[PDB]
Amino acid sequence: AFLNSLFMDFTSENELELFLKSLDEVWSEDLYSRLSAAGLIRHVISKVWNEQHRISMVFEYDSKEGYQKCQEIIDKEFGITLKEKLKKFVFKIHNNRGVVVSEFIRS
Amino acid sequence: TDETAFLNSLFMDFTSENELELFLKSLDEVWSEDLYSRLSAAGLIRHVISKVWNKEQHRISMVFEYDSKEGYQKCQEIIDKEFGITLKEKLKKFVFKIHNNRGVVVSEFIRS
Repeated sequence: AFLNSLFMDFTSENELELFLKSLDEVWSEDLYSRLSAAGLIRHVISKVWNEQHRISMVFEYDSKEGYQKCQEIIDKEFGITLKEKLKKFVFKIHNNRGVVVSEFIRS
Repeated sequence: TDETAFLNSLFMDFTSENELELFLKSLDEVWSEDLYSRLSAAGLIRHVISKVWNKEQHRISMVFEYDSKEGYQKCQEIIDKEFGITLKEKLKKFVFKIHNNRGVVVSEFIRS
Protein backbone atom coordinates (compact mmCIF):
# COMPACT_ATOMS: atom_id res chain seq x y z
CA ALA A 1 0.00 0.00 0.00
CA PHE A 2 2.70 2.54 0.99
CA LEU A 3 6.45 2.65 0.49
CA ASN A 4 9.37 4.88 1.53
CA SER A 5 12.30 4.53 -0.91
CA LEU A 6 14.99 6.34 1.00
CA PHE A 7 18.68 7.09 0.40
CA MET A 8 21.40 7.92 2.89
CA ASP A 9 24.44 9.75 1.49
CA PHE A 10 27.62 9.81 3.54
CA THR A 11 30.66 12.04 3.42
CA SER A 12 33.01 9.05 3.14
CA GLU A 13 33.09 5.40 2.33
CA ASN A 14 34.54 4.60 5.77
CA GLU A 15 31.50 6.23 7.41
CA LEU A 16 29.17 4.22 5.16
CA GLU A 17 31.00 0.99 5.96
CA LEU A 18 31.07 1.59 9.77
CA PHE A 19 27.35 2.28 9.61
CA LEU A 20 26.69 -0.92 7.63
CA LYS A 21 28.85 -2.92 10.09
CA SER A 22 26.90 -1.27 12.94
CA LEU A 23 23.34 -2.00 11.72
CA ASP A 24 22.24 -4.35 14.53
CA GLU A 25 22.85 -1.40 16.92
CA VAL A 26 20.77 1.07 14.86
CA TRP A 27 18.05 -1.24 13.47
CA SER A 28 17.81 -3.48 16.47
CA GLU A 29 15.53 -6.47 17.01
CA ASP A 30 13.55 -4.48 19.54
CA LEU A 31 12.86 -1.71 17.04
CA TYR A 32 11.76 -4.22 14.38
CA SER A 33 9.45 -5.95 16.89
CA ARG A 34 7.74 -2.59 17.45
CA LEU A 35 7.62 -1.55 13.79
CA SER A 36 6.48 -5.02 12.73
CA ALA A 37 3.51 -4.94 15.11
CA ALA A 38 2.66 -1.37 13.97
CA GLY A 39 2.47 -2.15 10.18
CA LEU A 40 5.98 -2.67 8.74
CA ILE A 41 6.00 -5.48 6.17
CA ARG A 42 9.57 -5.34 4.82
CA HIS A 43 12.80 -3.43 5.08
CA VAL A 44 15.67 -3.84 2.62
CA ILE A 45 19.01 -2.12 2.97
CA SER A 46 21.39 -2.14 0.04
CA LYS A 47 24.56 -0.63 -1.25
CA VAL A 48 24.45 1.59 -4.27
CA TRP A 49 27.21 1.08 -6.82
CA ASN A 50 28.78 4.42 -7.69
CA GLU A 51 31.09 8.84 -6.84
CA GLN A 52 28.34 8.52 -4.21
CA HIS A 53 28.71 6.89 -0.80
CA ARG A 54 25.07 5.90 -0.87
CA ILE A 55 22.83 3.48 1.02
CA SER A 56 19.34 2.57 -0.21
CA MET A 57 16.56 1.72 2.25
CA VAL A 58 13.14 0.54 1.00
CA PHE A 59 10.36 0.30 3.61
CA GLU A 60 6.95 -1.32 2.82
CA TYR A 61 3.82 -0.79 4.90
CA ASP A 62 0.43 -2.57 4.74
CA SER A 63 -1.35 0.85 4.96
CA LYS A 64 -0.85 4.66 5.41
CA GLU A 65 -1.87 4.42 9.07
CA GLY A 66 0.80 1.69 9.20
CA TYR A 67 3.32 4.05 7.55
CA GLN A 68 2.46 6.93 9.89
CA LYS A 69 2.48 4.82 13.07
CA CYS A 70 5.92 3.43 12.12
CA GLN A 71 7.28 6.84 11.03
CA GLU A 72 6.48 8.37 14.41
CA ILE A 73 8.28 5.42 16.05
CA ILE A 74 11.22 5.89 13.64
CA ASP A 75 11.22 9.72 13.93
CA LYS A 76 11.59 9.36 17.72
CA GLU A 77 14.05 6.48 17.42
CA PHE A 78 16.74 8.39 15.52
CA GLY A 79 15.68 12.00 16.04
CA ILE A 80 15.65 11.57 19.86
CA THR A 81 16.67 8.12 21.23
CA LEU A 82 19.77 7.39 19.07
CA LYS A 83 20.46 11.14 18.40
CA GLU A 84 23.74 11.24 20.32
CA LYS A 85 24.74 7.77 19.04
CA LEU A 86 24.26 8.84 15.36
CA LYS A 87 26.28 12.10 15.61
CA LYS A 88 29.41 10.05 14.82
CA PHE A 89 27.99 9.87 11.24
CA VAL A 90 27.42 12.83 8.96
CA PHE A 91 24.90 11.94 6.32
CA LYS A 92 22.01 13.35 4.33
CA ILE A 93 18.61 11.58 3.98
CA HIS A 94 16.49 11.60 0.82
CA ASN A 95 13.01 10.27 1.43
CA ASN A 96 10.55 9.11 -1.24
CA ARG A 97 7.19 8.49 0.35
CA GLY A 98 4.47 7.22 -1.91
CA VAL A 99 1.33 5.25 -2.48
CA VAL A 100 1.79 1.95 -4.31
CA VAL A 101 0.21 2.10 -7.82
CA SER A 102 1.06 -1.51 -8.77
CA GLU A 103 3.04 -4.39 -7.36
CA PHE A 104 4.41 -7.71 -8.64
CA ILE A 105 5.43 -10.49 -6.24
CA ARG A 106 6.86 -13.80 -7.55
CA SER A 107 5.26 -17.09 -6.39
CA THR B 1 10.54 -17.09 1.01
CA ASP B 2 12.54 -15.32 -1.77
CA GLU B 3 15.71 -13.60 -0.55
CA THR B 4 16.63 -10.45 -2.53
CA ALA B 5 20.34 -10.26 -3.33
CA PHE B 6 20.34 -7.44 -5.89
CA LEU B 7 18.09 -4.40 -6.15
CA ASN B 8 17.37 -1.25 -8.20
CA SER B 9 15.52 1.62 -6.49
CA LEU B 10 15.03 3.97 -9.37
CA PHE B 11 13.04 7.17 -9.78
CA MET B 12 11.71 9.36 -12.62
CA ASP B 13 10.80 13.05 -12.51
CA PHE B 14 8.40 14.60 -15.02
CA THR B 15 8.04 18.22 -16.13
CA SER B 16 4.28 18.13 -15.43
CA GLU B 17 1.75 16.22 -13.39
CA ASN B 18 -0.33 15.44 -16.52
CA GLU B 19 2.72 13.77 -18.05
CA LEU B 20 3.30 11.70 -14.89
CA GLU B 21 -0.38 10.64 -14.94
CA LEU B 22 -0.14 9.65 -18.62
CA PHE B 23 3.04 7.62 -18.03
CA LEU B 24 1.33 5.83 -15.12
CA LYS B 25 -1.70 5.16 -17.32
CA SER B 26 0.60 3.55 -19.91
CA LEU B 27 2.46 1.11 -17.59
CA ASP B 28 0.05 -1.79 -18.14
CA GLU B 29 1.15 -1.68 -21.79
CA VAL B 30 4.71 -2.34 -20.51
CA TRP B 31 4.49 -4.42 -17.36
CA SER B 32 2.18 -7.18 -18.53
CA GLU B 33 1.74 -10.33 -16.44
CA ASP B 34 3.15 -12.13 -19.46
CA LEU B 35 6.43 -10.19 -19.22
CA TYR B 36 6.45 -10.55 -15.40
CA SER B 37 6.01 -14.31 -15.71
CA ARG B 38 9.18 -14.57 -17.81
CA LEU B 39 11.16 -12.04 -15.78
CA SER B 40 10.14 -13.81 -12.54
CA ALA B 41 11.49 -17.10 -13.94
CA ALA B 42 14.70 -15.18 -14.80
CA GLY B 43 15.20 -13.82 -11.28
CA LEU B 44 12.75 -10.95 -10.76
CA ILE B 45 11.27 -11.43 -7.27
CA ARG B 46 9.39 -8.19 -6.84
CA HIS B 47 8.53 -4.95 -8.70
CA VAL B 48 6.77 -2.07 -6.96
CA ILE B 49 5.61 1.11 -8.62
CA SER B 50 4.80 4.09 -6.47
CA LYS B 51 3.60 7.68 -6.86
CA VAL B 52 5.86 9.86 -4.71
CA TRP B 53 4.15 12.50 -2.53
CA ASN B 54 6.49 15.48 -3.00
CA LYS B 55 5.21 19.00 -3.73
CA GLU B 56 8.47 20.02 -5.45
CA GLN B 57 8.57 17.12 -8.00
CA HIS B 58 6.34 15.00 -10.27
CA ARG B 59 7.98 11.76 -9.26
CA ILE B 60 7.50 8.03 -9.79
CA SER B 61 9.54 5.40 -7.93
CA MET B 62 10.20 1.83 -8.92
CA VAL B 63 11.91 -0.82 -6.91
CA PHE B 64 12.98 -3.99 -8.74
CA GLU B 65 14.25 -6.85 -6.60
CA TYR B 66 16.19 -9.82 -7.89
CA ASP B 67 17.43 -13.12 -6.49
CA SER B 68 20.84 -12.19 -7.99
CA LYS B 69 22.71 -9.70 -10.17
CA GLU B 70 22.83 -12.38 -12.85
CA GLY B 71 19.03 -12.42 -12.69
CA TYR B 72 19.03 -8.64 -13.13
CA GLN B 73 21.08 -8.96 -16.35
CA LYS B 74 18.98 -11.78 -17.81
CA CYS B 75 15.92 -9.60 -17.06
CA GLN B 76 17.56 -6.70 -18.94
CA GLU B 77 18.02 -9.02 -21.89
CA ILE B 78 14.33 -10.10 -21.76
CA ILE B 79 13.15 -6.44 -21.60
CA ASP B 80 15.35 -5.62 -24.67
CA LYS B 81 13.75 -8.39 -26.69
CA GLU B 82 10.24 -7.42 -25.41
CA PHE B 83 10.10 -3.88 -26.80
CA GLY B 84 11.32 -2.18 -29.94
CA ILE B 85 10.61 0.89 -32.07
CA THR B 86 6.96 1.21 -30.90
CA LEU B 87 7.97 1.73 -27.24
CA LYS B 88 11.05 3.73 -28.31
CA GLU B 89 8.77 6.22 -29.99
CA LYS B 90 6.18 6.31 -27.21
CA LEU B 91 9.01 7.32 -24.81
CA LYS B 92 9.96 10.15 -27.17
CA LYS B 93 6.69 11.86 -26.15
CA PHE B 94 7.96 12.02 -22.55
CA VAL B 95 10.77 13.90 -20.81
CA PHE B 96 12.33 12.65 -17.60
CA LYS B 97 15.70 11.23 -16.49
CA ILE B 98 15.86 7.89 -14.76
CA HIS B 99 17.83 8.00 -11.52
CA ASN B 100 19.07 4.47 -10.90
CA ASN B 101 20.41 3.15 -7.62
CA ARG B 102 21.60 -0.47 -8.07
CA GLY B 103 23.45 -2.63 -5.59
CA VAL B 104 23.82 -5.62 -3.31
CA VAL B 105 21.41 -6.19 -0.48
CA VAL B 106 23.20 -6.07 2.91
CA SER B 107 20.19 -6.62 5.17
CA GLU B 108 16.60 -7.72 4.70
CA PHE B 109 13.79 -7.85 7.24
CA ILE B 110 10.51 -9.53 6.30
CA ARG B 111 7.58 -9.63 8.79
CA SER B 112 6.81 -12.89 10.71
